[PDB]
Amino acid sequence: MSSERTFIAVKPDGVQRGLVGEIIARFERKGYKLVALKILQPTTEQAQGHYKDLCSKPFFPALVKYFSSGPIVCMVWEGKNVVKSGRVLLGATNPADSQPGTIRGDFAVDVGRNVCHGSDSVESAEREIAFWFKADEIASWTSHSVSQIYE
Amino acid sequence: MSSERTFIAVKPDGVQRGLVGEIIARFERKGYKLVALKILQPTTEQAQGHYKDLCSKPFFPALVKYFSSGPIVCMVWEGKNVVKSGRVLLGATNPADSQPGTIRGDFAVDVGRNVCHGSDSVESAEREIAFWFKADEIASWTSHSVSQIYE
Amino acid sequence: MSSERTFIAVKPDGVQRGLVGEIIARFERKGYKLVALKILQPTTEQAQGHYKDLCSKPFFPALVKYFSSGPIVCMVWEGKNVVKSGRVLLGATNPADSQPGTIRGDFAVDVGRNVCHGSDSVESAEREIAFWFKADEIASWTSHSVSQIYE
Amino acid sequence: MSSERTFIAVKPDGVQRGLVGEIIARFERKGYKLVALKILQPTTEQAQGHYKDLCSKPFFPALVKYFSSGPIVCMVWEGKNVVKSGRVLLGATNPADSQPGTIRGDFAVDVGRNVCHGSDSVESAEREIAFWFKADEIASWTSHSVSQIYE
Amino acid sequence: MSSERTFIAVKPDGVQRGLVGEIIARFERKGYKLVALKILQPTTEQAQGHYKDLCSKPFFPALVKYFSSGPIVCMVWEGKNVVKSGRVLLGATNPADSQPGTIRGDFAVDVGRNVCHGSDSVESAEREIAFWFKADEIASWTSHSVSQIYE
Amino acid sequence: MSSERTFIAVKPDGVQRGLVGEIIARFERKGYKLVALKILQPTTEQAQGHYKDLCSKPFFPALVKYFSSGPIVCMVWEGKNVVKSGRVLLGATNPADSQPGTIRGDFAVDVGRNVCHGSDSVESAEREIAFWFKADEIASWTSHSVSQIYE
Ligand SMILES: Nc1ncnc2c1ncn2[C@@H]1O[C@H](COP(=O)(O)OP(=O)(O)O)[C@@H](O)[C@H]1O
Ligand SMILES: Nc1ncnc2c1ncn2[C@@H]1O[C@H](COP(=O)(O)OP(=O)(O)O)[C@@H](O)[C@H]1O
Ligand SMILES: Nc1ncnc2c1ncn2[C@@H]1O[C@H](COP(=O)(O)OP(=O)(O)O)[C@@H](O)[C@H]1O
Ligand SMILES: Nc1ncnc2c1ncn2[C@@H]1O[C@H](COP(=O)(O)OP(=O)(O)O)[C@@H](O)[C@H]1O
Ligand SMILES: Nc1ncnc2c1ncn2[C@@H]1O[C@H](COP(=O)(O)OP(=O)(O)O)[C@@H](O)[C@H]1O
Ligand SMILES: Nc1ncnc2c1ncn2[C@@H]1O[C@H](COP(=O)(O)OP(=O)(O)O)[C@@H](O)[C@H]1O
Repeated sequence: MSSERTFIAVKPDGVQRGLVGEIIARFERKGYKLVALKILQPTTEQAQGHYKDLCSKPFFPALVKYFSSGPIVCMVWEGKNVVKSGRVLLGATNPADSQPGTIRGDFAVDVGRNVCHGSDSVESAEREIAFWFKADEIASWTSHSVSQIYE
Repeated sequence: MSSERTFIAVKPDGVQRGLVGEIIARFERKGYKLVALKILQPTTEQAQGHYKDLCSKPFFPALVKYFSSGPIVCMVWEGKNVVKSGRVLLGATNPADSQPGTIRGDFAVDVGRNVCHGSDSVESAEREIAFWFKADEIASWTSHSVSQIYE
Repeated sequence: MSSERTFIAVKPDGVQRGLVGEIIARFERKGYKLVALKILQPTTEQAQGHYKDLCSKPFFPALVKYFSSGPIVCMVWEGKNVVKSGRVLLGATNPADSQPGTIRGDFAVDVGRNVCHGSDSVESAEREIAFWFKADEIASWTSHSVSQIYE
Repeated sequence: MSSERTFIAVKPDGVQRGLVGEIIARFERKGYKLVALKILQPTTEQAQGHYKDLCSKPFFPALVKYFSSGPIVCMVWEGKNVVKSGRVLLGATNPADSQPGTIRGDFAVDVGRNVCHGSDSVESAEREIAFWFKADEIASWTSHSVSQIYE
Repeated sequence: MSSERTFIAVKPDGVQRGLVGEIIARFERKGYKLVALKILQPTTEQAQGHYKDLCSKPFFPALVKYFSSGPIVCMVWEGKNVVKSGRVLLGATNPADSQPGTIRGDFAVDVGRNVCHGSDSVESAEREIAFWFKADEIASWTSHSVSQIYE
Repeated sequence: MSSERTFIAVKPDGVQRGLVGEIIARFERKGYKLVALKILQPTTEQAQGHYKDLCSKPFFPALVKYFSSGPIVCMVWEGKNVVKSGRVLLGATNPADSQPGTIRGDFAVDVGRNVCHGSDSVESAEREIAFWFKADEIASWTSHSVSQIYE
C-alpha cells in the first residue's frame, strides 16, 4: 500500500539541538520517500489546532507555548506502512520508555521535550498533512529505487 | 561455544542499495569473525535449493526469481551464539515488525524485499554453509582479540 | 558578518540517492543555522535562471534539463563565513578534484552528477536565495548555542 | 528529577577494543551531562569492593581478576532518569539477550566480557560514585542546553 | 571508461582490526560497483608475485611475510575513474602523509601497517585482478542507480 | 618513539556541544592509546600557565577567560607520531583553514571557539602533560593490538 503518507515534525528542541538531518536520514535509509518539506515557527493557533485533541490535558498550554516558540521542520513521507513504521522509528512518548535506536530513545530525555512528532494513524496523518501543507507544496516523483524496495 | 558459524547473505536488493559494508560492519563491531566471503548471482536452482523448505508457499516463485536476479553477497561468521545473535541483528521477517537498530528495521520496508538472509538455526547454518561454500573457501584464522571478546 | 547567508541545493541526484539528511547533518555539525527549506521540481525556466550566468557554456543545456528532471531540496543556511565553508563542505566542482570528507569527495563521480550546489560568493548567494525563496518562507530565529559557536 | 547521577564504567575489554568514545557519545547525544571522568587500573580490592554483592558467585574470582587487569574508564552522568535510561542504553547482562542499539547488544558477545558497567539503582549509583570518585573530582556546571532538554 | 576496474585489498591488519565493512561502505557511498570479493590467506608466493614489481627494495621481505601472515579481503570495484579515486579514498602510502577522511588518514599509523592496498594505475589493476581472481569469480551486473551516478 | 605522548584538551565549547566522545573515538580509530583523562574547570591561573608562551598577544586575555569559563576534558594519548597526527586530526588553528574530516573542519567556525587543543610539538606536549596531570593520574598499559598497528 505504497501511497500511504505520514507527517513527521522535528520540534523546536529537535531543531535547536541539530537533529533534523539525522532524523531525515533515518527515514531515507529505510526506503521512504520525502515528498514535502519546510521550516517554520508555528503560531499559537497552529500549535493549538495541531494538538487540538488534548485541550483538556493540564500540559496543553505549556505544550502549545513550547511548540510555537521556535521553528519546527515539517515533512511528509510516503511508502508502505509509513505511519506505523514512523512511530516505531520515533519511539514511545516518554523518551524514558523508548528504546535505543529510536529517535526519542537516542536523543531525548524528557517527555516534555521529545524532539519530534509523528502521525499516529492514517486518518490523523491525512489530517496533519492538510493542516500544514497546501496540496502543490507536495512534490510528486518516483524513486529510481522503488523496484528495489517493493515487490 | 566459539566455533559456531552462521551463513548471512545480503540479497539482490541489499547489494543494489549499497548495504553490504554496513551489514559487514555490524557483525565486526560485535566481535564476530568473518571466515568466508564472495559475491555471485544465484541461479534458479541455487535460489530453489536455498529456499527449498518453502516450495509450497505462493510467494516461492516470486522469491526464487528475485533471489536469482542479481548478485548476492554470502558470508560465514564465527563465534558464541552467532546464529541466534545473527537473527537478533537482522530483525523480524517483515521489516514492519522489525525494530530500529536491526538491519531489516533500519533499511527495509517490504517483507518481499528485506535485504538480507540469516540462518535460523545451527543445523540450518551448517546446511547453508555447505551449499554455498566449498570447504577451503573457508579461511581458518584466529582474531588477535579473542581474549578481549571471550573468557 | 554573522548574518551571512548561503543557498545550498541538493540536486535531483542527491535526492534520488538518499543523501538529503546526510548533507543537512553536516551543515548542522559545523554549527550553521537552517532558516529555509523546501522540496520542489524546478521548471526548465528556473533551471535557466538559476544558472543564467552560465548560458554560453557547452554543458549548459545538459545541465539545464538534468537540474529540472526531479525534485531538489533548497536550503538557506546562516552563519559566519557560511559561503566559503559551504563550498568547503561540498568540495571541488568536479568530484575528481574533491577530497574525502567533503560531500562530493565521499559521494560523487561525475561532474554532471555532483549531488549538491552551493553559492560561490556572497553576491551569488543573495541572488539565488531571493531567486528561490519568498520573504515569508524564511525563518528567523536565534540558536541557543550562538555563544558556543561565535566569539 | 535532573540532579540524579549514575556511574558508568567502560571495562578492560571495552577500553582495549576502542569503545570509550562511542559510549561517551551515546550518552551525550541523549542529553546527559558528564560531570566526572578518569581512566585507571582497578586493584584487586577495588575490583572486589566494586562487585562486593556477588562474592558468593562462582564467577566472582574470574570477574575480579578480569576487572583489575587493565584500565577502565569511570564516568558519572547527570539528568532525569539517568540511572534507568543508563541501563536501557547498556543492554541486558548477557550480550546475547541484548538488543541491537544497546552498547552490549552492538559490541559484545559473551556475558563474561560485556564491555561496560552501569549502576542498577539510585542508591547503588550513589554508592559507586563515592567509591571511585572523591567529591571535588566532580565538576559542577550547567549545560547551555538544559532548557532544550528539560521543561 | 565506465568499465574501468580496480583491485582493493584489505590487508591482514585491516581484517584483524574490524575495518572490512568500513572500507566496503566507503566505496559504495562514492557510487562504485562491487563485482568480486573474497577472503583467503595469501601464500608467500602470492605475496611475492603480488608485489614482484618491488622485489629489489629493503622493506620487501618484511612486506612479503606480513601480507601472508593472515587473511586479507580482495575486491574488485567497477566504475568511472575508480583507480585514481580508490587511491584517493585510501590516502597516501605512508599514513603520516594521509589526510583525515581517507582510510589511512583515519585508521593507520605505520607505513608497515597501512590497512589496505589499491592499484596504482590501470595496467597494475589489470595485472592484480587477473592475478588474484579467476574469470568465473567475477560478477557482472548493472547497478540500478547507474543514471544517478553517471552523466 | 612508540612512547611519544600528546596532550589533547577538549575546550569548554567542545564539552558544551556534546563533542567529547566524538574526539575520543577519532583518536582511538587511528590506533592511539588513551592513558589519562579527566574533567575539571581550569582556574584563570591554569589558563595563564597553560598558555604562558602566548601572554604578549592581543587575544590572550579573551583566550584566558574563555578557557576557564567551563569544564574542559584533558587527555593524554600515546603512540608513534601522535603529536603531529593529533594536530592533523584537529586541523588548522583557525577553522577557516581546516579541511572537512578534521575535528575543526567538521565542527568549528571561530578561531575563538575551536573546540579542542593539541600540543604543537614534543617539548610542548611534555610541558602541558606534566602541567595538567600528576604522575599517579597516568595509566600505563599495553594495547592488545600493538602488533596490528606498529611495524
Ligand atoms: N505527561 C506529559 N507532560 C508534558 N508533556 C506531554 C505529556 N504527554 C505528552 N506531552 C507532550 O505532548 C505531545 C503529544 O502527546 P501524545 O499525542 O499523547 O504523544 P505522541 O507525540 O507520542 O503521539 C508529546 O509528544 C509531548 O511533547
Ligand atoms: N508473506 C511473504 N511475501 C513475500 N515474500 C516472503 C513472505 N514471507 C517470506 N518471504 C520471502 O521469503 C524469505 C524467507 O522467509 P522465512 O525463512 O520464513 O523468513 P526469514 O528470512 O526471516 O528466516 C523472506 O525473507 C522474504 O524474502
Ligand atoms: N566542464 C563541465 N562538463 C560537464 N558538466 C559540467 C562542467 N562544469 C560544470 N558542469 C555542471 O554544471 C555545474 C556548473 O557550475 P560551476 O560554476 O561550474 O561550479 P559549482 O557547482 O562548483 O558552483 C556543476 O555543478 C555541474 O553539474
Ligand atoms: N554467568 C556469568 N558468568 C561470568 N560472568 C558474569 C556472569 N554474570 C555476571 N557476570 C559478570 O558480572 C558482572 C556483574 O553482574 P550483574 O551485576 O548481575 O550484571 P550487570 O553488570 O548487568 O548489572 C557482569 O556484568 C559480568 O561481567
Ligand atoms: N619506505 C618503506 N618502509 C617500510 N615499509 C614500506 C615502505 N614503503 C612501502 N612499504 C610497505 O609496502 C607497500 C608498498 O607499496 P608502494 O608502491 O610503496 O605504495 P601503495 O601501497 O601506496 O601502492 C606499502 O603499502 C607498505 O605496507
Ligand atoms: N588571531 C587570533 N584571534 C583570536 N583568537 C585566537 C587567534 N589565534 C589564536 N586564538 C585562540 O587562541 C588559541 C591559540 O593557540 P595557537 O598557537 O595560536 O594554535 P593551536 O590552538 O592550533 O595550537 C587558539 O586555539 C584560539 O582559540
